Amino acid sequence: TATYAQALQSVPETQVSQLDNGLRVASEQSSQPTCTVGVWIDAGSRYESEKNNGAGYFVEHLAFKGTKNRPGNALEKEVESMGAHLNAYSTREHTAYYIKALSKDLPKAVELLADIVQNCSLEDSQIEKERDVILQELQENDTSMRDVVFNYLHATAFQGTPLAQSVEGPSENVRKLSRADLTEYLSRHYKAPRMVLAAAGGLEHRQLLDLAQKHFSGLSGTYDEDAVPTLSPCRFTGSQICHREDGLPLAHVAIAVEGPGWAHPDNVALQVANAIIGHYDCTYGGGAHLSSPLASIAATNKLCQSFQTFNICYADTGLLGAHFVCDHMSIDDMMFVLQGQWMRLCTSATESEVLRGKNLLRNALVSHLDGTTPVCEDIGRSLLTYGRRIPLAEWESRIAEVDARVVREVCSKYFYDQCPAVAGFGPIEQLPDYNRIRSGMFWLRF
Amino acid sequence: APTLTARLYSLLFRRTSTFALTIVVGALFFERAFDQGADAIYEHINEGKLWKHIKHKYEN
Amino acid sequence: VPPHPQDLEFTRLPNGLVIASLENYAPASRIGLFIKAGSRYENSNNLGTSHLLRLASSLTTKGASSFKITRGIEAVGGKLSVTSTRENMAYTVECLRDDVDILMEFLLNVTTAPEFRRWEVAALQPQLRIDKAVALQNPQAHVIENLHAAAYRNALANSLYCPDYRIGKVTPVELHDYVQNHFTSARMALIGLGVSHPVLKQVAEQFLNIRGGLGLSGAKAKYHGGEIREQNGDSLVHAALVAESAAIGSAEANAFSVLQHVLGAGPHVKRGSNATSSLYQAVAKGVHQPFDVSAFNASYSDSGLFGFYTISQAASAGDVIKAAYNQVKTIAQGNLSNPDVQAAKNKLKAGYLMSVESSEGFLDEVGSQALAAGSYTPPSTVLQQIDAVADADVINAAKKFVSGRKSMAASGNLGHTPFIDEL
Amino acid sequence: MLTRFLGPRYRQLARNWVPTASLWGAVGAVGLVWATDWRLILDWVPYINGKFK
Repeated sequence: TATYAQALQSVPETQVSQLDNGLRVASEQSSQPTCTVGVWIDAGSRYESEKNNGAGYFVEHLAFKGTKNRPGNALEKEVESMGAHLNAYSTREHTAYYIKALSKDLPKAVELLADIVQNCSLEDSQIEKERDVILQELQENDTSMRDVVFNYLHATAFQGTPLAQSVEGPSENVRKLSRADLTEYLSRHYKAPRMVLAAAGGLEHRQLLDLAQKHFSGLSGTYDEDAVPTLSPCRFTGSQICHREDGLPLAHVAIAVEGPGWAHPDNVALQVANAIIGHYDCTYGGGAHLSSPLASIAATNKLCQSFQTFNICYADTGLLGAHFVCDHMSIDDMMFVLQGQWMRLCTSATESEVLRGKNLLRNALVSHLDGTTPVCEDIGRSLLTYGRRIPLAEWESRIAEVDARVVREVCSKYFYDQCPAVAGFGPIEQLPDYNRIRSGMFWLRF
Repeated sequence: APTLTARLYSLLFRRTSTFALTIVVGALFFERAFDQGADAIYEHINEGKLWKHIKHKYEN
Repeated sequence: VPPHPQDLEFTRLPNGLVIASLENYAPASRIGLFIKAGSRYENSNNLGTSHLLRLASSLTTKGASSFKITRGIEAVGGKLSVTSTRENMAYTVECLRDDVDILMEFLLNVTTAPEFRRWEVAALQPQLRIDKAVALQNPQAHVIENLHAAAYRNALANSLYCPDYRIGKVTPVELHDYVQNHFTSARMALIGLGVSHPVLKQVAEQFLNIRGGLGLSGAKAKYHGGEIREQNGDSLVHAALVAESAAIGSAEANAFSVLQHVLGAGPHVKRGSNATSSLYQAVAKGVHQPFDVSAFNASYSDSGLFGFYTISQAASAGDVIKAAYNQVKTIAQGNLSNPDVQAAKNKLKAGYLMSVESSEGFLDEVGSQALAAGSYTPPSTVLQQIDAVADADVINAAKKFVSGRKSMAASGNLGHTPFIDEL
Repeated sequence: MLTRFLGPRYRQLARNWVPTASLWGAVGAVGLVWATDWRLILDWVPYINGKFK
């Protein structure tokens, strides 16, 4: 019976081709009767100006609602009839459009994706309908205290930069984005070198390449053309936003230091460290017995309804830290214990806990990459960020390298004596003063 | 081409241990340099102290 | 080229324990122990016992302490989970390849050697209140729980969640009694992913040879019909209208599953108008406000429930239910094209094959199969079984709904929600 | 009873805090030397020879 090490080698190579386009076409072949296919674009709210902001999200609302070849509901009718699922997302950096379909339906799935991405109708009556839909989604998003603190964290950490902006944009932008604003976004951004066609499942690469040459030919093949920007770097600011609202039953706090980018090798050791602090929720088994000292004390002393570590990555910057949800009389204790764990790891990470952090990452990575959909997303996103698919054996080698010395050096670089960004929403009177948060970022005994 | 404030931070201020070590080494060297100057300023202002005492000593 | 896939290996023992394994040469392994021990096996004297059991998996056992279970699993970055339906409990365990033995040992100790120490049991009782409160913040959970209590005299009537009056009252003896009665060889299936068949077979013969429990698979679920109505004022009315359908594994169940996709299950398109959804389009014709509709399909060992589920504005509840009920009536009356059945068969077939894509979905499917049928049925024969459903079978299934004694559950502002009577 | 604090984790925690414990020792020694104007050490510091004769 095979080892873990052997099993990672047995995971098949991601095949990559490039079209004359500049459009990258990439696949992981498996045995499965089903597939995920999609288009990953280097486009999001980081690319948008104050006037443009929310355009990509507006395009997401229109993308499935009619093309030049299939008008109105005709695309919907085709996806549904084959038993396929059609989905989209927009982050700050990345837009994606993907189909879960039967493997035998890969030709029509690629055909439809090309039709969405190139030949979107943007019928003026549809743009008007979507205006009211987006506004209601803003009213909805407002009730999600998690979504609000993370928007606030971005808005304070990245302040004067395009990373400060939400994906969905302000309400005034929603009400005054014209067809011409959107056409200009699609013209500037939906260009073949900036887009990747990804697939995972029961397909040959050759077949995917052939369909890429059939349906994605002549996006850029005489054009590309003048005025692009590359992404300007986004200044991080040590800062605090405090939305005091005592009507709300629980406080939300998010706290982050400046992460490095996507590209940077010490993301791996930061993730080892974040796994050691872990996550918690009030529905976990194990109060007292949980390995993480934050999780254990939060459960024992009832400090918490939930917490999570995060390492959000953008190009050349990030948000590294933690979010938590607690009672009004528990914020000060939660912060003290959170910061003490950062300080403990910076100064005095031991070996046993680092191994636990390593194993948790190994399990997380393999558990995540399970299904055509998460593997497809991983192909599309990786080729945008890294340029290659980084194979599971490489990640393993990168995880294995991390020991206690690596945890303590890498944590010190990002956490130790650094200005955090803080976002607070809700009954937040007991939220520590920023100076006293700042003072938690170093230890006087060290 | 990195700054001297940046170097004084990196080498000395980051650890509270070295920060405290800087101040105490700093205080000993400061006590010498401050007293030596503050005597010499007071000495230059005055000149009827035991500036005179060449007169009365060494005869002994 | 990947590796050409291994076949699933399957073994019934003389004691009735099923063992199933696949070697997909994967970096992580998954082990599930699946047991005929869901909430249907509670009676009036012990309601919520299986809830408290579902919450008790990291408590002290004969071979490992509470502390050891939590720390030993976490050290290798593993997981221990318990998934309950009304029929089954499912104890699952995930780790990397090299760590299967420690996770197996922990799995065996949880399910066959639990101590239920009085003080650890007592300290756990407030977790019932938390776990319920979190689950019941979806209005759907209270509706589907009321729906079953309305539907059944008996056994499938039981809540997945502990009745409030019982919180603090479920005893160590009841937990011990539940495990002894139900966690036996004849009521059990050991499923493994990325372990060898001999290693599973060795585990099953050495450690899973238990019988002094109960004879199999029910008290028999007595369908009854009726209604439960929960006033809430809750901005939106959630309603579910149902009749007795078909037991799982019958050919009739397959007709019900196709009928579901004619009428319309979930959405396929992010933010779509649901054009090929029969229920959605019928409600959308005469209702201009925000709403939802879905076909509901719940199949069990000895019964089933089929019909529909509506979310609507309080004032629109009656209109939405009646529009949806009439659209099923149109299908019962024979107005169903062959393209509709063929589209619905395509949605079923794709939906199932996608449902078994992950390790998680495959293991649950293999586990449930082993409990319900005593066999593994490959995807191509599931697909063959789907294909064998004629248009007439779909019509007949719709006819059984229309003529069948109804069950209803509703929560919200109910001033405009009708009374079975009024449909 | 203090067998409790013997094992590989506790040795690593000793190793992590040892440059800090010795640097604090350096703070204390230079601090005591400065505060008492200590003779033996401060004659040997090549500037700060403000006794001379």
